[PDB]
Amino acid sequence: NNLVETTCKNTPNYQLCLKTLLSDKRSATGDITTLALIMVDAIKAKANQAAVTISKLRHSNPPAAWKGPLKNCAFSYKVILTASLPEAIEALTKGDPKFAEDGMVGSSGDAQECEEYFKGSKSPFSALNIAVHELSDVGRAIVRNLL
Repeated sequence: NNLVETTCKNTPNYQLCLKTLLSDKRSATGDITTLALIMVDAIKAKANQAAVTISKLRHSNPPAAWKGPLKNCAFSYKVILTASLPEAIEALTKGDPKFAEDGMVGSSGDAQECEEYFKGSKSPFSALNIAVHELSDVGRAIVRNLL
């Protein structure tokens, strides 16, 4: 909480980091690694929401021009959920935190890539992509403490 405030101050979004960490009881007696793991779980929650939203859209007679965007978004979130985040959790838990930094850089970039497919047009789950990107950037910053 002092630790939580100090940690969050050294991220790109203080209040998002605060709200996210304090929502999890593990933060009260956390150390920095615990805080990074809480952050990874927050990213995972949003990424799963994104994946399900993509599936719904793909199965709901979407605009023809969203075919590629949604297919590539589906791939982007599959990378996040099956590779990037599991890698971060394992590395933080029992490995080299550099790989967790890799995973957050990956998720940050993958959410951004997904949003940019809709450039020029309405992005149907913009706020989710933005959340995954922003939370991943907060996670990168938290993990940097461990390097």
